[PDB]
Amino acid sequence: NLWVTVYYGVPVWKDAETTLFCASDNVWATHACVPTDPNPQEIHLENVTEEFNMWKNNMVEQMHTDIISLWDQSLKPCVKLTPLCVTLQCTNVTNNITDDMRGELKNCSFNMTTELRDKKQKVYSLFYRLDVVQINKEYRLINCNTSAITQACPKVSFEPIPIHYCAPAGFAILKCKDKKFNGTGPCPSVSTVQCTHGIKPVVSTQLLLNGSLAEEEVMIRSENITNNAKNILVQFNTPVQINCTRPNNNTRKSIRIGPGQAFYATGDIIGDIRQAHCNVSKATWNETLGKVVKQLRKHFGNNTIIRFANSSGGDLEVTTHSFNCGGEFFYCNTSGLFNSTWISDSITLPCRIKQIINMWQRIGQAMYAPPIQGVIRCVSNITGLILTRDGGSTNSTTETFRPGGGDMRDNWRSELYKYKVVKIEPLGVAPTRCKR
Amino acid sequence: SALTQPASVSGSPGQSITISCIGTSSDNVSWYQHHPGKAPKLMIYEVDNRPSGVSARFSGSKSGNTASLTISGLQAEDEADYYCSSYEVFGTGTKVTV
Amino acid sequence: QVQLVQSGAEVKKPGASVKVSCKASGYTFDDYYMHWVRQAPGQGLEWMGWMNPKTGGVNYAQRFQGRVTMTRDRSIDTAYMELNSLRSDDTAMYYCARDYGGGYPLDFWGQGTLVTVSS
Amino acid sequence: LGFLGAAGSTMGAASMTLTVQARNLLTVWGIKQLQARVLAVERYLRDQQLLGIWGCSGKLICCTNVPWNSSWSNRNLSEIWDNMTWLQWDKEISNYTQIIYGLLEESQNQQEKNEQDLLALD
Amino acid sequence: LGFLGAAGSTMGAASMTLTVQARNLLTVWGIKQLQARVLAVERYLRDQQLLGIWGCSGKLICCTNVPWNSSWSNRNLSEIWDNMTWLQWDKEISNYTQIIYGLLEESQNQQEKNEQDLLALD
Amino acid sequence: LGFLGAAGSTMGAASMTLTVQARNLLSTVWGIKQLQARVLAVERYLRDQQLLGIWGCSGKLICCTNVPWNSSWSNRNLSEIWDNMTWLQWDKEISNYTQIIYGLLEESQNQQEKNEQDLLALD
Amino acid sequence: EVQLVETGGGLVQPGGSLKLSCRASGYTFSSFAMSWVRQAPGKGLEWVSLINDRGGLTFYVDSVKGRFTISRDNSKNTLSLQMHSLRDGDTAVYYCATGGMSSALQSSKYYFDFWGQGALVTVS
Ligand SMILES: *[C@@H]1O[C@H](CO)[C@@H](O[C@@H]2O[C@H](CO)[C@@H](O[C@@H]3O[C@H](CO)[C@@H](O)[C@H](O)[C@@H]3O)[C@H](O)[C@H]2NC(C)=O)[C@H](O)[C@H]1NC(C)=O
Ligand SMILES: *[C@@H]1O[C@H](CO)[C@@H](O[C@@H]2O[C@H](CO)[C@@H](O)[C@H](O)[C@H]2NC(C)=O)[C@H](O)[C@H]1NC(C)=O
Ligand SMILES: *[C@@H]1O[C@H](CO)[C@@H](O[C@@H]2O[C@H](CO)[C@@H](O)[C@H](O)[C@H]2NC(C)=O)[C@H](O)[C@H]1NC(C)=O
Ligand SMILES: *[C@@H]1O[C@H](CO)[C@@H](O[C@@H]2O[C@H](CO)[C@@H](O)[C@H](O)[C@H]2NC(C)=O)[C@H](O)[C@H]1NC(C)=O
Ligand SMILES: *[C@@H]1O[C@H](CO)[C@@H](O[C@@H]2O[C@H](CO)[C@@H](O)[C@H](O)[C@H]2NC(C)=O)[C@H](O)[C@H]1NC(C)=O
Ligand SMILES: *[C@@H]1O[C@H](CO)[C@@H](O)[C@H](O)[C@H]1NC(C)=O
Ligand SMILES: *[C@@H]1O[C@H](CO)[C@@H](O)[C@H](O)[C@H]1NC(C)=O
Ligand SMILES: *[C@@H]1O[C@H](CO)[C@@H](O)[C@H](O)[C@H]1NC(C)=O
Ligand SMILES: *[C@@H]1O[C@H](CO)[C@@H](O)[C@H](O)[C@H]1NC(C)=O
Ligand SMILES: *[C@@H]1O[C@H](CO)[C@@H](O)[C@H](O)[C@H]1NC(C)=O
Ligand SMILES: *[C@@H]1O[C@H](CO)[C@@H](O)[C@H](O)[C@H]1NC(C)=O
Ligand SMILES: *[C@@H]1O[C@H](CO)[C@@H](O)[C@H](O)[C@H]1NC(C)=O
Ligand SMILES: *[C@@H]1O[C@H](CO)[C@@H](O)[C@H](O)[C@H]1NC(C)=O
Ligand SMILES: *[C@@H]1O[C@H](CO)[C@@H](O)[C@H](O)[C@H]1NC(C)=O
Ligand SMILES: *[C@@H]1O[C@H](CO)[C@@H](O)[C@H](O)[C@H]1NC(C)=O
Ligand SMILES: *[C@@H]1O[C@H](CO)[C@@H](O)[C@H](O)[C@H]1NC(C)=O
Ligand SMILES: *[C@@H]1O[C@H](CO)[C@@H](O)[C@H](O)[C@H]1NC(C)=O
Ligand SMILES: *[C@@H]1O[C@H](CO)[C@@H](O)[C@H](O)[C@H]1NC(C)=O
Ligand SMILES: *[C@@H]1O[C@H](CO)[C@@H](O)[C@H](O)[C@H]1NC(C)=O
Ligand SMILES: *[C@@H]1O[C@H](CO)[C@@H](O)[C@H](O)[C@H]1NC(C)=O
Ligand SMILES: *[C@@H]1O[C@H](CO)[C@@H](O)[C@H](O)[C@H]1NC(C)=O
Ligand SMILES: *[C@@H]1O[C@H](CO)[C@@H](O)[C@H](O)[C@H]1NC(C)=O
Ligand SMILES: *[C@@H]1O[C@H](CO)[C@@H](O)[C@H](O)[C@H]1NC(C)=O
Ligand SMILES: *[C@@H]1O[C@H](CO)[C@@H](O)[C@H](O)[C@H]1NC(C)=O
Repeated sequence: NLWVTVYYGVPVWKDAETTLFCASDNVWATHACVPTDPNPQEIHLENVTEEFNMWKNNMVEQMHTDIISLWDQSLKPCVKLTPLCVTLQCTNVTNNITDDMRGELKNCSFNMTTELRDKKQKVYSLFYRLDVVQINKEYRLINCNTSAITQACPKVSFEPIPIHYCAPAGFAILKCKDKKFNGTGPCPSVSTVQCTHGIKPVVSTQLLLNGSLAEEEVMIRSENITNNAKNILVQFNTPVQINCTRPNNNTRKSIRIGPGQAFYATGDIIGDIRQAHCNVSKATWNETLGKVVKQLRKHFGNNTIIRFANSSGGDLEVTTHSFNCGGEFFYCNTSGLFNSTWISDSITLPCRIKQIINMWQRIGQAMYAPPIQGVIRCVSNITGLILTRDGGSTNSTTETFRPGGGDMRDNWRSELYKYKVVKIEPLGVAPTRCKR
Repeated sequence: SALTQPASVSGSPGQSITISCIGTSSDNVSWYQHHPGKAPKLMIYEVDNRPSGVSARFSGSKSGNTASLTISGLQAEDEADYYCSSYEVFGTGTKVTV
Repeated sequence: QVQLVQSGAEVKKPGASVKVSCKASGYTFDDYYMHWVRQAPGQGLEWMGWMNPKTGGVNYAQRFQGRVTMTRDRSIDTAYMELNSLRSDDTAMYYCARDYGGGYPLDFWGQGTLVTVSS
Repeated sequence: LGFLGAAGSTMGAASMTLTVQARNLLTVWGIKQLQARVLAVERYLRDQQLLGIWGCSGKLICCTNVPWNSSWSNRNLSEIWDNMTWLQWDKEISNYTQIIYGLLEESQNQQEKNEQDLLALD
Repeated sequence: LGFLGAAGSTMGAASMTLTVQARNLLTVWGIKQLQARVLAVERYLRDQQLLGIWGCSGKLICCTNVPWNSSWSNRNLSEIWDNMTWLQWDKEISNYTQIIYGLLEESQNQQEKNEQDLLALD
Repeated sequence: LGFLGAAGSTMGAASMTLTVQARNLLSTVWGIKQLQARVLAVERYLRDQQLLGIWGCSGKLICCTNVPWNSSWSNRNLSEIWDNMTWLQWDKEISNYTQIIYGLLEESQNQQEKNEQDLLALD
Repeated sequence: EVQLVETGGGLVQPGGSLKLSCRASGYTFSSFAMSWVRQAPGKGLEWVSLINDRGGLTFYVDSVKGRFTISRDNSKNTLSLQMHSLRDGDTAVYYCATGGMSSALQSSKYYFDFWGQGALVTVS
């Protein structure tokens, strides 16, 4: 006869939603993160096939919540620019101006407060044409009727720092090591890790910037590739090099506005004012789109024409490629990259810079990016795309893909797609021949 | 795709006629009831699932390459145009005349 | 109770533009996609497009691309549909339908507006 | 191997390495880390109390006096311990798990009373 | 009988329901709830440590080697186990509980030393 | 003497007071600080109790085991270890060998648990 | 097949000490318990010794409980039996057998599957 025997410590787990904690080696990766052991461990699980679903993984929601909370906290011990919503007297900037940035930078004078309440000062600052709406040459900041504005602290860097998400004791992180993994379904090669890899909290739309490349071939990941309402995450096999610049020699002035509070403002552009263009390698980009089309044909057919076109419309954050380069917020016009028909040098993108940014598509909390002095270089790797598919087609042998995004969680799904968090249940029973 | 539906279904109360959505792909088949003079409403969420608050009389099913809506009995109140849908594609409408 | 209230019926001439409003109530506007659909003048329902109000993103049916502009005003939770260069084929009942979470369930379907095109 | 390394191994092989899993059971992130730590402590202590009321405190492989009912699983020992993994077994007996726990508790109660009575037999 | 269901019951009857009452022993609002949970955990651990140092770890009914002193209660076994409740008994001997616990610790210490010597006698 | 009273005593004398040092392990910025300190104390206690548990020493303060002593760790005789040495000097002496001893104790208990299980299999 | 090849020998003083060794092949060594069973020259069988799968557990008859040691080396797939002191009643052919006990995880045996050819131990 067989008897119940109780075992404690069996390698059993079930899917669960728990809170993970930050570890790291600044807005992100602050001193509240614990230090990371320099020796990671990865305990490969032989003979184990686990079901993954990157589209319902709660650590993407946890990542999003942590990023929102860190962003909100970093703006708390900083100067709130409530007195800056005043009537601006603005004229156009014509000193050495080029023919491309025509009517983009505006010289604006205004009556600013000073250290003493009794007195006011007449001061001037340069503003972009996206951060000025026209009341009634009288202008105001775009946020003054929708949001309170906080200035970012000048000593806090906006550079992303890799953050490792680690599970608490009693829980485990399972990493899918397969190379053809499409985001859903069984994974025959699973390993257990203490923490995730170093994930940079890069904020971008349209195109994905720095990150982890696909190991074998370009991967097309969607919850439902035939459903229009879902975003398509394209993970590159090889990076596409992008060099964005802010060629203007800028300078920063400090305007005292109150008892210890200061506003950092643009003073003048030393030299010619030129467009902050960005260059993406042309041959690499075309080769990459050829790979993307070759992979899409496995989902839509090998007799379907694949078309690329630019964004159909929406806010500046989603119709242009937004990113943080050197502390400035760039919105680059990627309608020179999604223009092609696929039948079965470098590319220069104009960009705009915005100083009044309403991050995470919220209403009521605006931030003022203080200007950075000097020219600005960024060299980075395009590692993926967020595409959508145009619906309602009447020509059945062709598909049109346009860039999309704007929901930042779909950026982090490109990094957390390999990881699932499970709860360990070490207690179990089994029949044996032993009797107490 | 190009969903094909039966243009006219006829009967009387208790006949329990069934409407067929020919040409649908698998999963996420939805059904809509359209009363002239009023905006339509969603009868079947997905294949068979129904919204809370709608009578149990309507029940969906699938037959591999065909979907269907079964009415347990053509009550007099329930006359309208019924449209099946997979993603954005709509059928031609079934005139459910009593 | 979630409700979607649309503007009244309008009659326009060929070549004119029409902006149809849809005010949402009873739910958080930003979290659910809006879908605009035609009834067509005595034919079945025809889908024209959707808009994601949280980002403002739009997805237009191929046959209407270049003619329809979708937008919103998030401060009073209202979506807008603008049709340019109207033609006699465009007379129809027009509806705004919320989305069921994500995907293509059109759930709440509003009240509709009759756009008439004639000379 | 290390933590959960035996998950794909057989039950009679994974049961040889029970201490490896057992040793791994123990502001934005201040309160979240504190909640996670309290949760881990609570789950560990609930498991230890549950082992305690069964009379299995301090042991990882604990034999009991509850007979195996063939309705829970009628597979023999060569199919459970040699040709099965723990995750498959957990799926197999999940429905009946609480029933087993109840019987274990009841068994310990009887064996707790009987032992007391023996200690009273002067 | 559920949690505390035997509270008014006879001690000899209430002594069969120990398990039900043992299983139930385990930003500002987050701090309040964490203080309550940590307090519950600390009270449980203090009771378990106190059982441990007496040599009663893992048991609910633990016999000891400390004789009962008539001064604490000169009542025959029937009057306690058949007629009284645990609340009345707890009130009856509360004055002496801090004495009794101390004696228990001492006896276990002696017992441990005894065990140690036997494991060496060889 | 109470808590840590037998600190300068020999380990033989100090071993009779183990209960005294055992009971002293258990009991918004200051709220979070004190909850972190209390949870830290609880976790350290439970790690020690789990470590004793996987050695087969649960519920005991003086636990004999089945692991022989290795002269390499320390070749001192019991007339010096227990009668002429304190626990601090000892703990400093066998600090470099603690992990090896813990591993041997864990493996010994695993073998004993398998042996006990088999001894109950026999009918 | 399963083959159990004893070596040992037999020429021992009445108060002497001997060691038998036994090799096994044809099956997984580390999963069977083993035993020694002796047969006096012309009489019936007697069980002598039992060893578990892992070599940690030994069992003996009372008549040899303080004299015989049974040991197993799983890595080299060998069994050994060390006899000390001995006595006149120990004249017998000794056989290895696989069986006689099993771990709780595996099915029960309490019988001997394969018997080796054995070796004759004679005390002069
Ligand atoms: C993707 O990765 C690239 C390469 O790491 C990032 O470029 C780096 O951007 C940071 C600013 O975000 C640069 O920091 C600056 O460095 C100069 C060095 O003299 C210093 O003067 C400034 O004060 C500041 O520290 C960093 O040097 C630069 N690295 C390289 C190799 O160019 C890029 O920004 C990342 N993507 C995104 C969207 O941020
Ligand atoms: C990006 O590409 C543009 C266009 O080729 C480069 O523009 C050249 O810039 C240099 C000065 O750096 C001028 O002397 C050339 O006349 C420009 N060429 C043109 C307009 O065709 C630009 O330098 C590239 N830059 C990056 C790496 O930021
Ligand atoms: C972006 O800038 C990098 C340097 O920051 C350029 O890198 C050079 O690339 C050429 C080939 O194009 C190599 O021969 C050089 O060795 C590279 N230099 C350095 C310093 O790395 C790169 O060409 C630029 N990319 C684009 C797309 O314009
Ligand atoms: C996408 O590309 C089209 C061209 O294919 C851009 O359309 C032009 O838009 C400007 C205003 O932005 C108009 O003045 C032009 O007349 C338009 N041209 C055509 C041919 O329609 C469109 O702006 C781009 N969309 C983006 C970048 O979101
Ligand atoms: C992004 O770039 C595209 C093409 O580079 C721009 O389209 C041009 O827009 C100008 C502005 O009126 C028109 O005069 C040109 O005819 C357009 N060119 C083409 C090929 O269509 C587009 O406007 C840019 N996006 C934005 C938002 O300004
Ligand atoms: C700046 O230039 C733009 C060019 O379109 C013009 O509309 C605007 O009125 C100018 N502003 C002033 C103050 O001259
Ligand atoms: C500053 O205030 C004075 C009146 O106090 C007003 O005349 C002047 O226009 C203001 N400055 C600017 C730049 O408008
Ligand atoms: C705020 O001002 C902008 C000017 O660009 C206007 O378009 C918008 O409707 C205003 N919104 C509110 C909520 O007042
Ligand atoms: C994704 O991969 C899994 C496993 O191979 C498979 O079940 C699923 O159908 C795949 N999806 C697509 C769209 O190929
Ligand atoms: C960009 O690609 C290079 C390829 O060598 C890689 O070494 C580097 O780390 C990448 N940069 C980022 C920020 O991922
Ligand atoms: C803006 O106006 C001020 C007025 O004094 C002038 O000194 C300054 O040079 C102007 N800035 C630019 C960038 O032309
Ligand atoms: C470059 O892009 C064009 C776009 O039509 C494509 O047809 C062509 O094949 C591409 N060339 C290479 C070498 O990929
Ligand atoms: C877009 O496409 C046309 C062909 O349709 C091409 O000739 C033109 O150069 C492209 N325009 C860009 C990249 O701005
Ligand atoms: C910008 O111009 C200033 C002149 O005031 C010069 O000192 C500085 O080196 C320049 N910086 C760059 C990055 O060209
Ligand atoms: C869409 O994706 C979900 C989840 O990945 C899957 O369960 C479902 O079957 C898919 N449905 C389609 C093709 O309708
Ligand atoms: C996995 O199973 C194979 C047989 O399919 C076996 O040889 C191997 O030892 C197993 N691996 C683990 C880690 O249990
Ligand atoms: C548990 O119950 C469900 C529903 O009664 C049943 O389908 C399933 O097979 C059961 N699980 C087992 C037998 O492991
Ligand atoms: C209450 O006491 C009465 C006798 O007085 C007994 O019959 C009954 O069972 C008791 N109930 C409980 C819950 O002890
Ligand atoms: C019993 O209690 C009394 C009063 O506390 C005490 O004096 C006496 O010594 C105790 N009994 C024994 C046997 O020590
Ligand atoms: C216990 O003492 C009580 C006192 O009233 C007495 O009635 C009862 O018979 C005694 N029980 C015994 C001696 O068992
Ligand atoms: C316990 O002590 C209190 C205070 O000294 C006293 O009032 C009470 O009567 C005592 N109880 C007993 C049972 O001796
Ligand atoms: C300290 O050592 C002395 C002898 O050197 C001893 O008598 C005394 O008891 C010790 N103190 C303690 C607390 O052990
Ligand atoms: C004692 O330790 C030495 C080296 O530290 C080792 O070689 C020896 O085998 C050990 N002996 C034991 C554990 O009996
Ligand atoms: C222990 O060794 C010391 C020398 O290190 C010696 O004085 C003492 O007598 C020894 N004790 C025994 C019992 O051998």
